[PDB]
Amino acid sequence: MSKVKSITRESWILSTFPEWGSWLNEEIEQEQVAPGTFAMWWLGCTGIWLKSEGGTNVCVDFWCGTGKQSHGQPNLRTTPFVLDPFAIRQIDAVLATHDHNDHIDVNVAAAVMQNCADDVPFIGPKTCVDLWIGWGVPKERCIVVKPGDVVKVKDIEIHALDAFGMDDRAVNYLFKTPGGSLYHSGDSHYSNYYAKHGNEHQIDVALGSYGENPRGITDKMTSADMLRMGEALNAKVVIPFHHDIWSNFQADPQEIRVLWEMKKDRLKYGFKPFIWQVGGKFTWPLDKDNFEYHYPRGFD
Amino acid sequence: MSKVKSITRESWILSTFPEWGSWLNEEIEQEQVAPGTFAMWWLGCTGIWLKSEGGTNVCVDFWCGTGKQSHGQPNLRTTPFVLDPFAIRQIDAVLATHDHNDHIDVNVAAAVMQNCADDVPFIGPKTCVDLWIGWGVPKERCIVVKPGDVVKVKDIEIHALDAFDGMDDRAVNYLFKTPGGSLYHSGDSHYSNYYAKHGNEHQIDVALGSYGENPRGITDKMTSADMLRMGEALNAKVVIPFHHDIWSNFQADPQEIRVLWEMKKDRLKYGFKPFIWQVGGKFTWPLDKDNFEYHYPRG
Amino acid sequence: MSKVKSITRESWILSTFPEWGSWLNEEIEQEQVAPGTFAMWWLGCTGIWLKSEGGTNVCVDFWCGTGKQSHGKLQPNLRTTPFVLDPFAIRQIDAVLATHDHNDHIDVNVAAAVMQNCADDVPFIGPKTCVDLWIGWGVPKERCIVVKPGDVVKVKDIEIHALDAFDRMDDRAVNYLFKTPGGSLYHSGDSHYSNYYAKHGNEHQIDVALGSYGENPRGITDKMTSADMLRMGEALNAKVVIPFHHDIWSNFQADPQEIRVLWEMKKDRLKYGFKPFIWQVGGKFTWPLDKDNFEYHYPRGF
Amino acid sequence: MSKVKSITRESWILSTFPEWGSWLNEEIEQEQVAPGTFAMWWLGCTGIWLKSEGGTNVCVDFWCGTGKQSHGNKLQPNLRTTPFVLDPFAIRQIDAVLATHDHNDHIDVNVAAAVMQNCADDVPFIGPKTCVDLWIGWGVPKERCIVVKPGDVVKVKDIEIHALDAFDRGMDDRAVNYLFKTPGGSLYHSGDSHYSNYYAKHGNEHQIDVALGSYGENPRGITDKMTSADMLRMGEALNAKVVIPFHHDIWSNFQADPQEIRVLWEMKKDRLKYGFKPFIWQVGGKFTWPLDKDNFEYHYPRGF
Amino acid sequence: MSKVKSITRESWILSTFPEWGSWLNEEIEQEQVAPGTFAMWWLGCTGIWLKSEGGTNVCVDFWCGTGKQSHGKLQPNLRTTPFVLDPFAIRQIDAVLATHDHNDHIDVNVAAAVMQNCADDVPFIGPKTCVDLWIGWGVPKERCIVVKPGDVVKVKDIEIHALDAFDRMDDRAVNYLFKTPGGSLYHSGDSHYSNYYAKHGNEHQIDVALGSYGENPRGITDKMTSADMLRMGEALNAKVVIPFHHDIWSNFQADPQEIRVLWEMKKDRLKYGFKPFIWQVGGKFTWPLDKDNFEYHYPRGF
Amino acid sequence: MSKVKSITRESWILSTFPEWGSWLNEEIEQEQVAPGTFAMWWLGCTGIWLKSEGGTNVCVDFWCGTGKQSHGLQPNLRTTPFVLDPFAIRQIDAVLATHDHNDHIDVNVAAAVMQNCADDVPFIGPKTCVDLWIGWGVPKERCIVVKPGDVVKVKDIEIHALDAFDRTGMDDRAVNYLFKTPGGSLYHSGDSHYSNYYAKHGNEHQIDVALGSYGENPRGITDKMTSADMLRMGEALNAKVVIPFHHDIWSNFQADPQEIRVLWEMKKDRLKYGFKPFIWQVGGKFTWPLDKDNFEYHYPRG
Repeated sequence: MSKVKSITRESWILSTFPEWGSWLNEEIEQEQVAPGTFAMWWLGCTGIWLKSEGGTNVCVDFWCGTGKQSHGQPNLRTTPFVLDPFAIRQIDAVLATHDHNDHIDVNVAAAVMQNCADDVPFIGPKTCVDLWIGWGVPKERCIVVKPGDVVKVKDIEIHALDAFGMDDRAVNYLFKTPGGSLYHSGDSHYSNYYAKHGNEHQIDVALGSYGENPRGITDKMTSADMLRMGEALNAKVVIPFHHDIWSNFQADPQEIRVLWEMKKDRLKYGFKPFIWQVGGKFTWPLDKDNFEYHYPRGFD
Repeated sequence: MSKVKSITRESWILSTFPEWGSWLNEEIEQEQVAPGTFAMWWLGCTGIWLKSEGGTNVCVDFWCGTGKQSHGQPNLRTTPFVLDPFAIRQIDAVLATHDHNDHIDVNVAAAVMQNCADDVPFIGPKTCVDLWIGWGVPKERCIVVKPGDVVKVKDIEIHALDAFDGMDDRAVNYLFKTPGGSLYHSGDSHYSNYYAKHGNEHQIDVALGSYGENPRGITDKMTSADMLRMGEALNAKVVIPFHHDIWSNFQADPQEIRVLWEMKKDRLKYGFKPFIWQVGGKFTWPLDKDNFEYHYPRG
Repeated sequence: MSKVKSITRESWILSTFPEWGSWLNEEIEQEQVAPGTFAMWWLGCTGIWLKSEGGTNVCVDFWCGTGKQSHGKLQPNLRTTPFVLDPFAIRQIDAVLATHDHNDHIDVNVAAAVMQNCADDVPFIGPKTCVDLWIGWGVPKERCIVVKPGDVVKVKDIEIHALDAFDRMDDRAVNYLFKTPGGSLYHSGDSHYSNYYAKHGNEHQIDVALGSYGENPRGITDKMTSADMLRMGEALNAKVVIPFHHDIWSNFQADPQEIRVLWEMKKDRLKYGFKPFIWQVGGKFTWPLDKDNFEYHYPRGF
Repeated sequence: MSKVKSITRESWILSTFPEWGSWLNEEIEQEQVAPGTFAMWWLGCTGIWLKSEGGTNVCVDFWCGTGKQSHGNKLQPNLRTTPFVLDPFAIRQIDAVLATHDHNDHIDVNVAAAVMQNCADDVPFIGPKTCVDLWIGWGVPKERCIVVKPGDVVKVKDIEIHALDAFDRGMDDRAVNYLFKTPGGSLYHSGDSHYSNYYAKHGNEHQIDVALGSYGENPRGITDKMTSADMLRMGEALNAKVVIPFHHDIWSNFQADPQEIRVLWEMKKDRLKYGFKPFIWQVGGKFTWPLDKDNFEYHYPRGF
Repeated sequence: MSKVKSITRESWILSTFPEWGSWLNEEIEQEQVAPGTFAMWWLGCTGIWLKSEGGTNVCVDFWCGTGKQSHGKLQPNLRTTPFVLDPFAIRQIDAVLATHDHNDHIDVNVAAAVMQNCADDVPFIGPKTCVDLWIGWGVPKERCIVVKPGDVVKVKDIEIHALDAFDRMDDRAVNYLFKTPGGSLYHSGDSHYSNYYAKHGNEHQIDVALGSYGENPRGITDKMTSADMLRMGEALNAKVVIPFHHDIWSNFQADPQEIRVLWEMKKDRLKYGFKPFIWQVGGKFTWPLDKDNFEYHYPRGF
Repeated sequence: MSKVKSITRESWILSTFPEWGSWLNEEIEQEQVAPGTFAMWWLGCTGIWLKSEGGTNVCVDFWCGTGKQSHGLQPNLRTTPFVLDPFAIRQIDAVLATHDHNDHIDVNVAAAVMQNCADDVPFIGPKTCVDLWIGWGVPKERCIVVKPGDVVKVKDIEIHALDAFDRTGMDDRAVNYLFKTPGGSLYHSGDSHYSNYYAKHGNEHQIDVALGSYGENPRGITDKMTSADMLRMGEALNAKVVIPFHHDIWSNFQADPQEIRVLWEMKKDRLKYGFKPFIWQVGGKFTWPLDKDNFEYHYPRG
């Protein structure tokens, strides 16, 4: 019968996707996080897997949908899939910052629900818990959080903070590990309340939604805002994310670096920028002065 | 059933992939290429779809595989799938530069065989048709080409030139001469002085070169400096890197090409400009020749 | 009598200030704006003098106050720009405008000077909050025109379009668009960035656009970033984008080159249809003559 | 009676100027200069206030005039583009007044008047012959004046002031350069000297920490200020650790971009093994040696 | 005997030097200068060869000496440029010019070569002191033309203007302005910066300007800085500013890219009407064909 | 008799050339190389003089010819003067050549050493180079043939012969040299193209300073390494300093070494480069490890 006639569309898709298979699922599993450090992976968009030195695995904003698949905004997904949600086994908590599509996913929920411990909590704002319950997540499996709330997941202390009434909609997270803290801001705009968090907490690595806003739209932070956030949070490292995912929001992360160079001495910036790549790993504090990530080029 | 129980790995995949669905298939179909111009789309890696003013569609090196999927060379595919091969309907020729896995695809051949006219030729070197016939493509739909051969597909005249990856059976370079202009496809060739031969013998408007960051001890992709040397030798007006998008381990900054060009262009009287493309994006010769950098539509 | 004994603090101040004397007052008065063009002067902060081809003289946000003069609210805001125009030397004027009631935009001494030295013909134009200041200061209500987004005021050659302001509403602040036969000028006052710049860019033709720029202190959002300046120019579909307000406050001192560098990186990819322009206080701009200049420099002589 | 009807031109001027009021006067007075350091303030043009660790206050080239105020009709279009950061009439604590040369921009009758009325009986006026002559004429008693030639040393409380050679394009009676040696470091004030090879002489003979040079964009057909490349050559010649441009702030027609110095420095520093860094100051701003020597660019206090 | 045993130091030298041989000699002779243009060659240091459309050949500041050849003019000055032109291969010439008497500009071996090889009529034009040296070396006084600032010497279709120099006078140093039908060339010899460049720019139409460039050692001023190179271009109202002299001495090694970088920062703000141009020794320049190239490269062949 | 008639072409040449005379010859023998260091000089092209802490003198690929001297066949003209006089060489311990190409071997240098130096100084190179040396008259007994793998000890300098790299067996024609001294090592690649086997040399040996043949390739020619290649070689060799040479000698191959620096500034952090580039000048000195961080060389200024 030959191959050019026995092959169907379904047979191609289901043997090719996701792009990375379970390579990163395995890498995360095999990672031994040294004392005094923490490890994290960029999962696309605002998705971050976080692993403390105690071995605690935390997943925040992991999204596995796509953009426009037909003509029937031109938002097309420009990043591949680095992590297979259905290959996830070890997990200690699933988190969401807000209920916007790019941040919360049914497939991630379904995957965890089928394959993981009947004990893994789904942590998010009221509207996210609402959205989870509707997909079939039991209410007892959910932890509703609002600004001020502190959730202890093993050695990872999760602080829910203000995002920019709205206490139902969105939160920012500060992940306190024994090796360092991670600030995750979701799809938030720039707010002066970043400075409040910088005054009340020690923040090491800060993540913020970067992207090129189309004419007449403001949904992402600019290159200048990225630096203002780093200054306000008193961070040591500022990493842009979210700029990877959408065709129409395609942005140059180098803008952040160039402005940083111009402003760092005059404004006494106490942080460095760092340009990540999707699927890539970051280790605090080992990678803090690196500036630019590159994938493993080969073992050799 | 709740969605956390009904959804499986397989249904999620069939719902999400390819990422772009048929969006680009539809855009390529709707594209009215104006006289004196040609349109093309970057399909990932060295994959190029070309459409001339006469509506002639051509697909070169369209690869739909992936890199490593498990730990059981750490090459991971870093490019999403912008085109659905099984959505292809209008096509006049399928082309391959060489037999290397990243340039010839069974699923693409299967898709064209199932959905397109029994008139569409499969053009490539001897090693390529051997794979095609082996997969079940009729020997009658394949055309074997070697350096020097010229094939006519509607208004697009395809010139098979020397490749720089015995040899002649394995790999060729293509020069697609349309009425609107010409395109040079170098596949995965290394740098060669014989680019000067092509630039001397042929009018070359746009040129594509395999670009990437070579790992320590490996030479497989052209450097930023070689990209500009290729442009000079081919006497092109636009130089566009490709291939740098696909493999994680070869991740390269195409801005190096621009920076070197800014330093060298006046001194060396460069007749071309560099262009930084994005996968899934369109390029129109000659309208986009001075754009320097591609941005996706913003809406 | 010796000079070290005859000189008093008041005698020094009265012969030195304002720094430029009536130099700019003279230059503006004698400037003959060519047909098909308009002339413009930066008066510090967001203060702008505009002169049409028909000789219409319009003044916006002219501020003549200063910052802190002693240690004893909180903020160490010190005026870092000299006084380029003498308000009490203003003679030929057609309209006096203000974007909002904020300190740096509405001035008692400028109003007083106009009342004492200019024609009773000259209208004071601004939002409800601004006229409430003017009336309470001594400007008669018949001289004032209250404006809102949508309102159009014709002053001889110049047509003034009051548009939506994005200060943080309609009683508090307005943006201005000045239509002259030579071209248009967008004055955004002290507005933060908003998407409605695109609205104004769609409905109106905008040639030159001014935006409040500055280096925001930690935990403050009061001025626009260098990136926002480029977004404003894109949304307004302007041909020239010019920062201002970054001159006036010590603690808001910014680098206008930041805008140029970001522009160079973006211009091709984003297809920017405008150029940035770095201006200097007391300086002149002539649309469209100076649109491709990039940077202003004061007259050098010789 | 309404404000509009009562306010005059004089009442506005007298309640607005000088722009900074007495803010900087108070800051200087309150400033506690740490041992091993010296504090310093840019007063505009080439005006420098210097305060040593022992509390000694020194005022150099302080100028409180302005440029053109009207047209009239030949002359250059010089408009003062710097505000007034310091009120001369609010000066109380001072140990010495100095001038580099007799030029209009470097010596001020109103500053002299203010000091004579408000300050101590024994505060000296240090300068070359011609500045002393000018001072004496204004009514400054001559017993309060100290004439200095290149070579002379004047010990004012805590600060050893060395009078050195100044440069044009005779001279000893017209202009001098100052090297201020404090227990916390040394300051080289070159006034409005054009570049000269004898900067190497002062660099060889003296330890110089901070160097100030008159920078500016010279108009076509004029050479009055030093270029950007000149500024770096001065730093190398003086063997300084910090090089700060001044004088570029004051005149509209001499508007210069200080970043020009930084860029050239980045191009030349390693090849020529420069032992200094440039520093871009702002008028009214404080500098502290050696704490700020690596800062590159000044910014005014921002607050919260 | 074998090659290893027979070869002498002196024979090798004669076989090897000058480096370029007669390559540039042949190139200059064969050069068909198009109407409305002029050709130019950099001979090293301040040495220039000019050729008008009529075929008139003029040679300025050609010097064939070298620096220190041993340890034992008391500092390490090594010649860092090869010899691109052989003076003892020169045939056609219509004038020999020198700007001043200092060792690096006037040369005995060149003067001798023109007398021995080149035809009669050929004048030696220079200031008073250079004439004393030519006569002192054995050039007939009938062949020497003494020039002061203000003198005009016509050499076929080339009109030579002797202007003021700015070394360290009138008898000692002159600057030249060469007027050809194709264009003009300003040659400033070894002059430092002066305000009188503006005088020449007002009175004459200057196309190409050459100035002595170099990195001044500590405590020495002998060459112009990159910034002064730009001030000269502005003063002369040139269209093209080309640095020379920076090639010759090891201790003066300079980066002409400084001129370009400073130009990119000032061009717009200061409205420069010229372009910088980085040449290479032995290189050719064609006004106005090359005025926008920015940088020179030697021919590459193939 | 006049000085103008006495002078001949020969008198000029034999008094002016070589340009540097014996300046560098004296400096080399004067040099006191410190313990834990090595010093080296750039003799033009790929010519390197290396001097150990023990006073061992090594001379690699010293060339003293020139390019084209007449038109009547690429236009390759020598753009570098002569810094070292071969006939002033006295103290020498070994003479080395990497391959038999014209630009890397010289009869006059061989002749000079034969005549003026000790009778036990070996001539080291691949067999194609000794065939040339014997053919010129050097006794076969004083010649050491090398292949990749061979190690030759010359005092405290351990000389490793490694694989050289041609594009399109070869061990007869070309080798690469790794010079191991007690104070550090030096990798000299000769005129090799880029190769993957630089990584083999990097893993097996400890390499401090690396030298690569740089230059601008003409259209349709691949003879020199690109700027990007220079960086790749540094990474492969695991070097700490990467220095380009060869780019100096030919007019047609004129290149800008700053490209290597700029590309390095873009790549260094992303790729974790353990080396940094160094721009040398011909005749200059390099001291490892003292000058490893200098980035750019400048000639002594005095």
